Amino acid sequence: HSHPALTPEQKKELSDIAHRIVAPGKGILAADESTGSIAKRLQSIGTENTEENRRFYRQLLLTADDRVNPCIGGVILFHETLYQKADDGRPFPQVIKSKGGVVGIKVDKGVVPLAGTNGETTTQGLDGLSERCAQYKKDGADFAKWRCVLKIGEHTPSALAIMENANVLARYASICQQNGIVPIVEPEILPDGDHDLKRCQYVTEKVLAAVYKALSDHHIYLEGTLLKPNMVTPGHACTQKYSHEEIAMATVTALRRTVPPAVTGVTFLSGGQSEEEASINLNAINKCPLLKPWALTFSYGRALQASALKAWGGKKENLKAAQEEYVKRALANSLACQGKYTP
Amino acid sequence: HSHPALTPEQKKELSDIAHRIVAPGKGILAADESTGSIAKRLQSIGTENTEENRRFYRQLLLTADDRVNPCIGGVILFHETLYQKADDGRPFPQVIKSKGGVVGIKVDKGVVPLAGTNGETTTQGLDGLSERCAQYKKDGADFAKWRCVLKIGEHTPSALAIMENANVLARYASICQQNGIVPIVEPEILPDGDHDLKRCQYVTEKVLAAVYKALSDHHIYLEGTLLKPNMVTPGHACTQKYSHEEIAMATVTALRRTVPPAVTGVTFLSGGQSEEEASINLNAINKCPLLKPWALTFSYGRALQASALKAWGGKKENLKAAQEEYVKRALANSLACQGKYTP
Amino acid sequence: HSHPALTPEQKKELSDIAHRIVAPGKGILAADESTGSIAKRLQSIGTENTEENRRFYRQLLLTADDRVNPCIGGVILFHETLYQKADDGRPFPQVIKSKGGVVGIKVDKGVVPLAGTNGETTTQGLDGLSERCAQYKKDGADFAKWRCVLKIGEHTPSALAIMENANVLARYASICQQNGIVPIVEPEILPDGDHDLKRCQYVTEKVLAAVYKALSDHHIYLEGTLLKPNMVTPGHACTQKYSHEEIAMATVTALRRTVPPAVTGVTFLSGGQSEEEASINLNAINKCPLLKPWALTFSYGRALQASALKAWGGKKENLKAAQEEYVKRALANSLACQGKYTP
Amino acid sequence: HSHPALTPEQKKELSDIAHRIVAPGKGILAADESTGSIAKRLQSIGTENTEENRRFYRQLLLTADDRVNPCIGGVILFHETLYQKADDGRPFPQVIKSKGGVVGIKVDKGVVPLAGTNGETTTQGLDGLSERCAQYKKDGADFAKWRCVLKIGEHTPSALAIMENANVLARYASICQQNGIVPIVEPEILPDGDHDLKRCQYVTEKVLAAVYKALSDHHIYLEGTLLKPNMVTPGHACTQKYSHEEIAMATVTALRRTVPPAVTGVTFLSGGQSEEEASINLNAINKCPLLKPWALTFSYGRALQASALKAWGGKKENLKAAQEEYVKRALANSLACQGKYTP
Repeated sequence: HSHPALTPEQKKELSDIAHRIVAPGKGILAADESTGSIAKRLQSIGTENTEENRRFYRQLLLTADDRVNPCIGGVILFHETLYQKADDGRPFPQVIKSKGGVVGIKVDKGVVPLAGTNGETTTQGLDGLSERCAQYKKDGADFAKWRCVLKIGEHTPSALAIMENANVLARYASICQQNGIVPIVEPEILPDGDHDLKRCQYVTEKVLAAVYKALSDHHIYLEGTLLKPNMVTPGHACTQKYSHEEIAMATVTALRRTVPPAVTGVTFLSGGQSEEEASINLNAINKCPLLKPWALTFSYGRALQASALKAWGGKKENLKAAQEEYVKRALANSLACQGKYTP
Repeated sequence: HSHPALTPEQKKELSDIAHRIVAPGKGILAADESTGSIAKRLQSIGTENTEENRRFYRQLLLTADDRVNPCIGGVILFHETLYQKADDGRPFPQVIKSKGGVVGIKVDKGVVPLAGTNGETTTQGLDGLSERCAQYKKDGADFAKWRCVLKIGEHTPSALAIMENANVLARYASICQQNGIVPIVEPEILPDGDHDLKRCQYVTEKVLAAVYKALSDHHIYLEGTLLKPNMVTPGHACTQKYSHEEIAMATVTALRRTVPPAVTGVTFLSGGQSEEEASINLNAINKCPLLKPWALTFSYGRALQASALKAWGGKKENLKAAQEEYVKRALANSLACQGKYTP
Repeated sequence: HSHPALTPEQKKELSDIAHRIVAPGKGILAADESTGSIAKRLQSIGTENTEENRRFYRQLLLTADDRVNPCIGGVILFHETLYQKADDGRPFPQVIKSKGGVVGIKVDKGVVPLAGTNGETTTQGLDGLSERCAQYKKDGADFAKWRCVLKIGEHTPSALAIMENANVLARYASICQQNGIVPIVEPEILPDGDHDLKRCQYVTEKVLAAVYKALSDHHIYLEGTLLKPNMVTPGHACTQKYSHEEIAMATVTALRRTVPPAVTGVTFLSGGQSEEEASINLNAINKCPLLKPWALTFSYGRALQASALKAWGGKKENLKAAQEEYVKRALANSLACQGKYTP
Repeated sequence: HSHPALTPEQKKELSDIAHRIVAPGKGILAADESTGSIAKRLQSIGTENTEENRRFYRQLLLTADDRVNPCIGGVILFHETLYQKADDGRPFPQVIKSKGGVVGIKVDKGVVPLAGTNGETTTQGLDGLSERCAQYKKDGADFAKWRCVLKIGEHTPSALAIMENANVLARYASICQQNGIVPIVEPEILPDGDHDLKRCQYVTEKVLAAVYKALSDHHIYLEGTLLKPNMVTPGHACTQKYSHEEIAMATVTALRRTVPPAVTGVTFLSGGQSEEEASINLNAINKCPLLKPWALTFSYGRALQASALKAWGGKKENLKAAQEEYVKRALANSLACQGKYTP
């Protein structure tokens, strides 16, 4: 017997937010880096990690030129960045919503190793999640993000890891959809190792199928859900070389065999690629001559901001130039969303 | 680790046959009625059930006018009809392939009641299936058909019935794809009882999701598979009345939430409807203003041939008129495939 | 491929602790009541809920006579009670270990309603659980407790609720076994409603089978795990009456059809029964003439302490008499562990 | 909601037959060899395979001395042997029931390779099984046998093979229990290759757990079911050497972690061992100092009859001596059932 999880108005908000995020030509900037990863990135660039430098760097990211207004539909933030204010006086969620963007927040509490596996981990962060999503919904967060990690090994991914990560993602998305927050499932598959297109495509099919079975099990309103997969790409130690067209064909085959078409949009990871390779691959994916009945766009953390961070270097007066650099990649990625990119 | 079930040439035959079957404007005639059901139908029309009458009736179905040549892409036969010859001397598979059609065969051995359930049955017919499909492949059968039955009850469909029927359908489709025969999965849901659009839509989602999970489990090449679902329609004793647009919206929602877009085409059942209601509903489904990234066509057993059987009556000299009647429905259903039908 | 979750020494501690807890004639006192439930219980008895009254009541429970030393193998505490000290100066974990008992702690963070179900809830409390169990392991907690809730309804327990609760229990037990803490799974089935012995026995089989499948999936070392089920008992509004022998037969049938015999012991709930009915039923269960290859004992929260709380009334000078009352039930329950109880 | 598969009288026959089969000190002779395997065995001994030689050899097996009357509780036959008569005039089922034995029949139709796996096969034989079991029940068959095959490889047994074989075994046992025939599940794991005690024990746990989950899913009355597993033994190419006590400890650990104690008895395979090694191992298993709450006995096809077949050689006049040889092993295996064997 059916007791509906959602009223039709709840489905209306989830569908409208998911359509406004993944709108044609728009993408996702992921400024959600935690203090450890951003500490590594500020230590590489050669500055001290303080709250002021992090706030100023996200100022450099967020208040860039109005040319990125038809580029970014939504920005993912850390928890701390929701309660930081810009030097103009405006809080960063209002900064995001003022230029048409949507506020999100990365909500997981890290990765926990699973017993008995070969280095396989699950994700943490389920306690207090309804109250926290209610609080973030009061502060203007309209979507969320959760990151599960899987690695390709000798006999990994085992069935235990895929089952547990799919069940956790479905539980998370149910809780987020209860509170009027569009969830984004991110089934990340680690690119480390040496494996061809074929095996990585294979485990991509198994992982995405288990995810969508668990989503059907937990009554998830799939019209208000976004998918964040990685492009099927060979391992870093894999010796074989492939054109970008084969990678695009393999991605669209791995999606067209799994993703049911009510899922509103597909946002890709960069996954340790270069700044240009991700845009080239996404432009290839948007040019693949099969029938792709959803939005195909980008959600790039490092691939948007890495070289702009390099051109910043920790000095304020370089800012505009660094900001200009960021805009460049954004504009390129916008063309990568519509297939009209050419390098 | 991946050991591929299919060579790329095997995928090439399966994809080419599935594309030739479900080709735009074409549909499926199901003349696959067994001796019991066709015995009931000949006893209703008032003639004796012999081999000659069955052969002559399928002669009346199969050698109709050439106007049905851009109508039927494929015909489903009983096992016996593959070894019957027409009075011209040509065997019925050659009759089908001569006018552009594709030969199929219904291969299941009936329904077996499941213990411990409330009148829920599974399907039979797995033994010797590789040899039988090899034999039918030698005789010109290029696709198959398997029919599982589920009924909506108080606490039915239980998880046991859906799991067992999905596993049996996946096992069947693996065996058929091994031998170069395009399988057609038919997840029939019984329209008996009293239940709204909502509950029947709900169990349609659960059943189709479990089916596609089991197909992903058994490495089924989904580009060479056809889907045969029923239209989500209220029960026969249900008191509420619905327009055809609501039924079309519910069907395309129940498909767009489940069917991955590499599945080549969707052929509907008639499911106890009238001869005109099925064409009206299919014309509505082809006019629904959502994105349907596959072929939507008909596979009508009774809805093509019932009134033509009535106009036959068991007398040979009425034949042409009866045949003319059949052509009428076929032409209508062809328009129901392209959305340009108007009654 | 097998990467062992546990070293053999880890299996040795888990097995030794589980054997010391469930040792023949010993049981579990559950003083783990949170502030809301114990607030209701102090408000029923007519005293104000303060930290001093709670500490003093658990003083009344814990420092009772030495006759309970061969009665209680282990005590379950709230988190707060681990950091309270007795008026002698000794902390309550040392009080427990001084008279032969083992310290436990209830670790879940409550129940969260599942979307789309009919009032079905999951359990919360997975974040930070490895660090918290490391901290409690430093403070002397050697076992844990987690409480999932399921209710018998019209079409409940659904498959979603049982699957999610089993996966959460297995994840919890893996985390606890990683840190050297013996987990106790508690699959509670709510006794509310009107349902016979038959349906409650049925859903007990389904729930326990799904739990043990999920435990086999997560590589749980079942020799170091305790099971905390409820006795299969009809609903509160059920009109049919049953002898205690039928309840004992149904419990031992529902366990002997599911529990694999390496699971070290089975501790029952009281589940809203009377103070005497639970002891009578446990004495019947220990007299059932089938082969029960594990320890069958009690884990009684209310059924040990309710009437002793009544004889306390909130006044200190009644203490000994109230404590004497507690000892009575404990002694009775000890006989209920060995089948030699007679009321 | 519960609709009981079995009336209590049906449970009474299944329990009584299962108790009479596995009765203390009794075992199973498996004369169920099909024409191919027995053709290989008659070709090794150097005689022509005819119906007369097969009938005469099973005469040599079945009408041996009355000292085997407290040895064999039941005999498994091929389908053909049920309709062969002895030269006295009595049919072989009456021969079996006259000396206290129970007639069984091997009912599967062979093994079929699974697509996409690495040499993994499922089992066949489900069609017409209710009618065939009704027919064999009329002829005196009171139990059955079904044989699924799994091999230990690099990345095998995969989850697909274990799931499919468990579902097929449960479906088979439901059908057999519907007709009043006690099923015997045989989850055979192939001993070929090189693998230690540890990995074979591991996959034994996974396989048996999946089997019992599928049996709980299909409402199987486990008091009327027998289990036929193999002893966990290293591979034929494995270099490490183990005492028989370690093999006995590993078997009883792999059973005590999985088998719920209502399953009436456990009958072992010989699995390519010597004639003496199987009896030594079973005598060790019956001497393992853990709590084994079921009957542990033998079901030996080759290990009972191989050397007796050797002492036959295809000549009639050697018969008695050959028969005497058979009795020897039987008597030894009877002691192997009670732990009082000493070689």
